[PDB]
Amino acid sequence: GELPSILSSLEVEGHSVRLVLEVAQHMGDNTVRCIAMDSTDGLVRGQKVVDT
Amino acid sequence: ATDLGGLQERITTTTKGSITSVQAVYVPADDLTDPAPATTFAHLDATTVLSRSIAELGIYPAVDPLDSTSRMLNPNVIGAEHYNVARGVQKVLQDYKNLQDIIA
Amino acid sequence: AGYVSQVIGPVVDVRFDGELPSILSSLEVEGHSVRLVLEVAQHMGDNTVRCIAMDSTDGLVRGQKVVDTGSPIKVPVGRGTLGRIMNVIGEPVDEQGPIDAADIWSIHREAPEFTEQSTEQEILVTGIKVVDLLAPYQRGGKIGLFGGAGVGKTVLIMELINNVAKAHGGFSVFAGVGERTREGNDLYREMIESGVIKLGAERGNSKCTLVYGQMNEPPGARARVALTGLTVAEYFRDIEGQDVLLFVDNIFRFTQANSEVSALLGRIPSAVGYQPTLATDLGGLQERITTTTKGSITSVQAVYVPADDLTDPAPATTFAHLDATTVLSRSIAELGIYPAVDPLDSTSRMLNPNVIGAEHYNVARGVQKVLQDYKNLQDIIAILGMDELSEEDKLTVARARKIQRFLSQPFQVAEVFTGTPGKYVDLADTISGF
Amino acid sequence: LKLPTAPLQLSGTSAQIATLLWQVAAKENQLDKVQDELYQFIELFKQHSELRRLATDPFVPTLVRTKIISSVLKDSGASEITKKLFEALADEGALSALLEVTVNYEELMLAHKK
Amino acid sequence: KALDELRKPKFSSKYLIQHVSQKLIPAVKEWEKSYQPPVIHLGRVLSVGDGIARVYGLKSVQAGELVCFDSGVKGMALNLQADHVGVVVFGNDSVIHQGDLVYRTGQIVNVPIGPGTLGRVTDGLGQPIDGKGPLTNVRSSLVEVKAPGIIARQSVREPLFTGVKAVDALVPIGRGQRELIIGDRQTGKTAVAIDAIIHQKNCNEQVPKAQRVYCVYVAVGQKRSTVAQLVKLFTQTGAMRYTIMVSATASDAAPLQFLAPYSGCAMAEYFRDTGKHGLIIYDDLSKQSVAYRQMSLLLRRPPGREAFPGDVFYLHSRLLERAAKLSKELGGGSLTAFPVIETQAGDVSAYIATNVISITDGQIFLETELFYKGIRPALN
Amino acid sequence: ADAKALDELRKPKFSSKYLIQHVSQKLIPAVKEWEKSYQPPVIHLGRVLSVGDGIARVYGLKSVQAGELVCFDSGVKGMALNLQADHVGVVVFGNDSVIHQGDLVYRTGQIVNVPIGPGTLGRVTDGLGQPIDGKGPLTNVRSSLVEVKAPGIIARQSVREPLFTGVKAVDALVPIGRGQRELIIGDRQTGKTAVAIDAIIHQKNCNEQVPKAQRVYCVYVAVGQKRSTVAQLVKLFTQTGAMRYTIMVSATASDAAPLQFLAPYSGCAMAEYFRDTGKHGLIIYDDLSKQSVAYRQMSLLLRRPPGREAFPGDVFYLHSRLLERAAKLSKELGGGSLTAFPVIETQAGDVSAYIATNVISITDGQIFLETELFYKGIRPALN
Amino acid sequence: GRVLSVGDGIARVYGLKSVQAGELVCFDSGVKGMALNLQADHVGVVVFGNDSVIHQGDLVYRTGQIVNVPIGPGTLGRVTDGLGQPIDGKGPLTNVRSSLVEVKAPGIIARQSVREPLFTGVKAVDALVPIGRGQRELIIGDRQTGKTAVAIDAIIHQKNCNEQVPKAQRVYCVYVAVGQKRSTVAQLVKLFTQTGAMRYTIMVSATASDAAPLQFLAPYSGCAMAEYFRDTGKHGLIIYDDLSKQSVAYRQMSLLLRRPPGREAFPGDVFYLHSRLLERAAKLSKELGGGSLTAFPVIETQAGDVSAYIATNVISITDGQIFLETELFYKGIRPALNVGLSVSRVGSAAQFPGMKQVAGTLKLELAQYREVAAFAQFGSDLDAATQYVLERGARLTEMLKQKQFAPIPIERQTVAVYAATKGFLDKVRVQDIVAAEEAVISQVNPAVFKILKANGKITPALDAHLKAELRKVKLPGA
Ligand SMILES: Nc1ncnc2c1ncn2[C@@H]1O[C@H](COP(=O)(O)OP(=O)(O)OP(=O)(O)O)[C@@H](O)[C@H]1O
Ligand SMILES: Nc1ncnc2c1ncn2[C@@H]1O[C@H](COP(=O)(O)OP(=O)(O)OP(=O)(O)O)[C@@H](O)[C@H]1O
Ligand SMILES: Nc1ncnc2c1ncn2[C@@H]1O[C@H](COP(=O)(O)OP(=O)(O)OP(=O)(O)O)[C@@H](O)[C@H]1O
Ligand SMILES: [Mg+2]
Ligand SMILES: [Mg+2]
Ligand SMILES: [Mg+2]
Repeated sequence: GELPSILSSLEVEGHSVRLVLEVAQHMGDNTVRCIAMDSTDGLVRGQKVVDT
Repeated sequence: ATDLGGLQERITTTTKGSITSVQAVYVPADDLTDPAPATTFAHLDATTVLSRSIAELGIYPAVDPLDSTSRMLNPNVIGAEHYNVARGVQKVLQDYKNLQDIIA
Repeated sequence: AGYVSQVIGPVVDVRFDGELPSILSSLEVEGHSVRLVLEVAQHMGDNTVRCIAMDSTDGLVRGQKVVDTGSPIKVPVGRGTLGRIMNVIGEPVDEQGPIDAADIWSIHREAPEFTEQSTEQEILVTGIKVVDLLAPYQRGGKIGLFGGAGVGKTVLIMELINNVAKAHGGFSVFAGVGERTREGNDLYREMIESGVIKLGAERGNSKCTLVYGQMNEPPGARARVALTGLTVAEYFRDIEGQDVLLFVDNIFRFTQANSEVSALLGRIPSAVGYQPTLATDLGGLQERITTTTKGSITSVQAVYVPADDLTDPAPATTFAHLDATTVLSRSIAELGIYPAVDPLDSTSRMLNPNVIGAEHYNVARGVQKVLQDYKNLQDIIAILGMDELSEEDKLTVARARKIQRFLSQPFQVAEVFTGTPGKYVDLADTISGF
Repeated sequence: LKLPTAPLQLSGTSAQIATLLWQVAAKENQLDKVQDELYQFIELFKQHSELRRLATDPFVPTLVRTKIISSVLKDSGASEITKKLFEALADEGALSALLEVTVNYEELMLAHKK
Repeated sequence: KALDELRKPKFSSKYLIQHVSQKLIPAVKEWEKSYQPPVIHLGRVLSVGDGIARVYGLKSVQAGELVCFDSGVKGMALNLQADHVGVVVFGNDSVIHQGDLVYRTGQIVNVPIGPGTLGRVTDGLGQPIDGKGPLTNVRSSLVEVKAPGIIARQSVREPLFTGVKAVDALVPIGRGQRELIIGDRQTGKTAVAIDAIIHQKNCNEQVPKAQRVYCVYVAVGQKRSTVAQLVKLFTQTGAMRYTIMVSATASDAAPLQFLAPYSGCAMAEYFRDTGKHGLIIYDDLSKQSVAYRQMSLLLRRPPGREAFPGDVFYLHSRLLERAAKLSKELGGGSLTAFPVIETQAGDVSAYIATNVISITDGQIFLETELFYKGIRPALN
Repeated sequence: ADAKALDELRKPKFSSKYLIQHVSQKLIPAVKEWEKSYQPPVIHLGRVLSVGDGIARVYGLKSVQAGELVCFDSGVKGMALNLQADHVGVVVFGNDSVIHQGDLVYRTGQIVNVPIGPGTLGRVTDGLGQPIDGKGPLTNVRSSLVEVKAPGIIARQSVREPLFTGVKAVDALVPIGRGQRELIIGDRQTGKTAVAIDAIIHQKNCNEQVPKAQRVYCVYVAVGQKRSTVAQLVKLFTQTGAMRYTIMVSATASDAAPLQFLAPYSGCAMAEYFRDTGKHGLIIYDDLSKQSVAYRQMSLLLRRPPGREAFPGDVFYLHSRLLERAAKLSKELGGGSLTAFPVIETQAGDVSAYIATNVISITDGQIFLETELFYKGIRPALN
Repeated sequence: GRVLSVGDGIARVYGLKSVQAGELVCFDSGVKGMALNLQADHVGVVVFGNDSVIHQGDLVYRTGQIVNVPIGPGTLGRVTDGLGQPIDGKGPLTNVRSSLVEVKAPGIIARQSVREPLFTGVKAVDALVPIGRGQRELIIGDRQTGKTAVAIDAIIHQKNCNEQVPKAQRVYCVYVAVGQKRSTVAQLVKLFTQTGAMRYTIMVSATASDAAPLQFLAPYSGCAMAEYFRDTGKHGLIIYDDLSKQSVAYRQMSLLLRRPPGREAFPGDVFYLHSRLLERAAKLSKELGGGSLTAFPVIETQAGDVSAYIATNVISITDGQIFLETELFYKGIRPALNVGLSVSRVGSAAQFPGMKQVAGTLKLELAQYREVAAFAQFGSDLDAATQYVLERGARLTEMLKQKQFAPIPIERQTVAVYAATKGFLDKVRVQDIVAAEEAVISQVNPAVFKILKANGKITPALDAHLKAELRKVKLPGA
């Protein structure tokens, strides 16, 4: 619940480096689609993503 | 091709009457190899091909004298006096087309 | 075991409720006017394979029983295939009974591994002076053949077959990839009436296996016929331990057929129009034609250049494998010189003083220099006169004119219609005479 | 043949199954009988993992997936149109379409309830 | 929550409603009494449009089999897919609706071959269109037959005289080869073809019965004015005694223009397989490839170069490999093919042009700059 | 078909249970009747849904990382490329014919890595670090990631040391710094490999007379080549003794396009051991224009939209993130370096092609080898 | 309606069951929209602004109205955005009225023949490529040629003509600036205020940072403002600077509404994108007022390749064509008008009768000069009757030159063409015929320009008296 706005930055917790996701789209089923400012190697499909 | 054919095949003479059809065809970028003029070419009895270079020489109607064809240009249809004059005119114009490469 | 789900042209989907066949496995269709063999291309999910047919799929019904064979297309292989015509799935086409198989081998096979590779890079001597002097064939290499009609290409092919089988004791395979049936029948008859293929009880004394895939075959059938010819050569290489020749006729048609197979399977085409897997489908073929520690396979592959464009991706990808090119030209042929190998246009990666020695290298480079500086005064021969020349350039004209005569050679297979007997030439004789 | 009109026109491929499920339950007058046993199957998927394995797992066989369905729906609240539905939804692996087909069944229902 | 995996359904078929509609309307007790749509040898039209009908059912139809709709308009089952059949229509799809019954005929596509075909102007499916009655002295034969192999052939030695001096002198043609007639628009390709046919009529009055050549002219994508004019030419010359004419015209459906060269080749193979000689001319084989591209793009088959399918080379090669010179143990008969490819601006590096240049033996290249130079036949 | 109108269907709303306890007592005997027809359910392992074109779609694998080396039960290894909501897209490092639908996919728990260290020196490995020279497994080695990010601005310094290549035309006219990247671009058969081989043999000749910290350890990445050429090259390096200092990563023409794509990254990972430990490396990516073709095949088989010439559009990033790892590190990072020699084959001298101009925008210079100078005997045919 | 998904300036909206195709919608974040893809499950809404203020589940209210703009005389002098709303900071649009932006173009009975001329003031144009009121004339060219400069001079010249004609035959200009910078259009309002041409000029400007449905809609918004003058007996002139940039914004919306791409990526409907718009430039009959609208679409080519997809659409829509070349631009020929390719399908029937007779030979003498300069490029021979053709043709190409922001009325043009096509500028060096014709306009008295303008034609009472004064002039060199 409470989807972030488009262009908001999201922080991924539990990554090796600081991974920042900028929201690009609202996909439609409470899913945002983001662009990553770092490499996404190591991202697991349950990882906590904190809205800023 | 089948949409264009289903149109063009209705424009015919029947044993009831006749339809004499003159259809302007736009070639898109002075390009006779585009599929819409290249599909129309097989449907026509006489193709008056107008060319840009003849218009830019000041000659109007800018009909390409070589690239224009008709099925009526047979000697057993229009006679031999018309046919030999037309073939000689096209022969002289193709000779000058070959000679304009070496004159210029 | 499985059953036909879809038939989209040459592409069949088969549904196995049991366990699925492996990719590249061969499937047979139960009940069909011709034996229909399907080769599994991919697993689509939901218990479905997608296959490519080796024959026509007309008359194929959704739900026809399809039997998995547990292996790829297995072809009859061995010395009993010599002098036979065999199609892509191994059936005899020459209407002379079954093929006496020493073994049956799957046509899909990885290349020889890195430790089985040979590191030596030496000559396959052919007995033809121009292609052993000016463009030597690497033993275990690939050779482009830029011939055509009326340049004596067929006589050159069967002379290479005859010379290698006589001197080196190794057989030959002809892969007719995408062949005209008229030209394939002409090659079969010209191999019968020249003694490289014999019939009947003298079948075993023949020197060449013909593996044919015609133009009227579906693209999966003629996309795999080169693998069948390569399996027939790989038995002689691995099990017999011989120096085999392979003749992939028109490697461009191999490329074309794999392009059509990739297009029918739904893949997005890469550059100019080709399969995305162009380099990989070519390297899957061309990397099994190497020298192993047992023997070698050498390929004389006819090369077609599509728009007379050597930068087109099919010849550009093919030339990355070719160790030599043999250009047959009409201008040498209507000069009466046979074989019509262009001595200046023919190239070889083997023509290098660290693999053929400085003597062979300097003799060949000298013959090339003499022919080249003769063939660039021809536009002053005509406009000034043949006796306008200096006294030294006339010596080069008189040397090159007798060099290019000496490049011709009478062939052993051509003596049934030329009368003059054929002369095998050794390498030392060629170097010393030239 | 004939079929009763739907109250409202609605979407495709899961909302046209629900239109047809409403269009045969309106003829058999068990319109609110099919609706509660649609809610029962949603509760059945909640507390049984081996029943939702017949809707989400792609590796269950299409014969095994349709034989468990008919061997648990045997003449007990069967209604013959939520029983022949579930063979037809396990014949194509569309048992996962149940949470989507009941939502469209409800919005067809209160349009009938006015 | 544990039902978010059931939140998103995913289906293996677009026609999921057609199975639950076959399992729910016989589940109401009023229409259970003998109301079920049959699926084995019948089918319902799901979609129509642009000469392609998607058909639900026909579980026993074969790939490439003729089907018949309710309206009598025929079709060919071309995409057998996992739940529906992709049927190409042999007419106008104005008379096909959603829900129409599609009966399978149980036969792959047939044409009447035999000596009763000589003189008759037929459709691309063997229906006579000259208004002269049904074909009498004929016999039904399959349209796509396998070409004869290596051992069923012999070499091409006997000449096929075209009657054209440039062709008979410079690019000679034998009984059994395939020679391409390629050139631009209005360069004289049809004229070379018709000169070959008329010269065969002039030769058949002077040779024994087994040296005679029977012509087949396949007019694909031409207009009916051109085809009627050409039949008038053949009847005023007398060449129609030895000529069959297959004519799938421009108004005809795209499957008829695709199947007309194969229909003409099956009619012309009657002479080859019974020891006589044939000469087939596939006029506008480029128009056949255009019609096949239409049917394949409308069947959503994956497009390749220029839009063409993967098997358009297979199309033209399995057509043109049927022109052979058979061995003496199969009669010694012959079929000589003249495919006609129209190029644009002389571009012989086009897709279908390079395909047919690869397939055929020679080529007769006609140029337009030679055509208006006075050189007619304009053979380059 | 709303979402808040579907979450309201989570709560029970039936109040009539004549079918819940009808089937709840009949479900377990039905499941036990069809029990040997079940494959065992899979959550943390994986199972192959569909395999084809060298891409396996894998159900399960609930906790794989993106870019993680997975293992099929055939033994052939993969890489978890795109993790999706229901499956995982895996690119198969090898032939995809040994993979079937229903095969168990085992997660190895580590992002795609290769063995790096001193014990990989002398050895001919494949594109994934597995040795193909037949002389055993890699001892005295440790695994490290192939897709490590290049060092930043503050971890670098200017090139100072001169890295002699032994070629007179190159070392006179086009001199190569120690942490440089220099492109060897030319047509086919114009001596592009020979310049790199002369650099490697010269580094063998120079290593015998430098005080152990100016030694340059080469890596040769042979992408897309023939296997006989790689065999002759390894024979040449052992004949001259150069193999004591070089590694030979080779993903040949018959190898799968994920292996040809990944072989420069594994080679650069092996050479980054020498860069990151104060020593000096030299790496030759022989025909990076074949790595671009293997990556284009991978991208078009993933149905990614093609761009210029057919290439995916991150084909610049493919070569940029590879070549940026050839740095000259600072004094507080050891002072190590890595010199790159990417090789690009042009067609008919067209250097304004796509991949050529991509790598010209990455590297620090070019070594042009003209075919006209090569045919006239001027060898090395340096433009 | 609730927003299902939003991204890239497209919102997919569930609901709005009675929304019309092309109807303006309203988001609860205040941003506007237009319903384009009416599908059975969602509505594809393009967003007039930034889509970052829209989330999933926002409310979309339909406004019940098709997209409209404020039209009327209160738009003159005002710089508006892509649909009506002013951005010059001068308050709301007073004295204005709403009207739809997608109107059916006037049909065959609503037209009459294009007879009266629209003077560009560019004498390369007004002599060789004449333009009548009610004609669409395409200004096509390569990247930095004189394309907007011809368009700027046609607007500046209307201010120079509106002060001297009666109230009826005044031309009110509209400049539609699609996809440009705000900096570029701020230099144009600065230019139109400095000359004074902003009194008769609306300035619709959907710039580069604007949303793609504002750049795709701005020519229709601008044409609806210009059509007020056409529908009320007055005369409009609309300039769509970069219709090539209006098609790139339309391709963006189409490819994001998942409509399948065609040629180069464009939708199939892209010919109908511009033919719907350019057919609204008409010349109405006297039963409808006799108003006119003259369009000047601008199309940018890439390497002079006029065989592009959008370039060949507009060439077949518009009546004329003004092709500007870069290799003529750098040879000093400004305006860089290619005389050979530039057509005007209204012909000489809609131009100045004073220049209908002196510039018919100008386009004939320049046709000869093009041919003899291709052969003398080699350096073969001259014939002293071929060289006179090469002599006079070089006088005329220096005569057709014009500098940047100064249009010439109509009668100092045709006097300057009279001085060149009658030999009166022979024995003047080719380097300074540009400098020679300031003397011909200065020294000849302004009494003759009033007779030429009021007659519209050089009468023999003027024609002899003109050349009587065209000898009493100090040309340079002499
Ligand atoms: N040998 C010839 N001598 C004189 N004229 C000829 C000759 N052959 C053909 N023509 C003329 O050429 C024109 C075109 O010929 P034809 O229709 O045979 O060629 P085509 O390439 O098939 O044309 P299309 O492609 O339009 O059908 C006809 O008008 C015909 O009169
Ligand atoms: N400096 C040199 N002097 C003489 N010959 C040379 C020299 N360098 C290379 N050659 C010869 O040129 C041939 C091609 O060399 P090399 O393999 O290095 O080029 P390449 O660019 O790798 O070609 P390809 O990429 O097609 O393999 C080799 O046979 C080699 O013998
Ligand atoms: N008649 C002229 N005389 C001298 N200079 C001119 C003339 N016309 C244009 N220029 C100069 O040429 C340049 C380009 O003019 P203009 O602004 O018309 O280009 P454009 O075609 O709109 O190019 P773009 O579309 O890139 O803006 C301007 O800087 C202008 O100063
Ligand atoms: Mg014709
Ligand atoms: Mg190399
Ligand atoms: Mg501008």
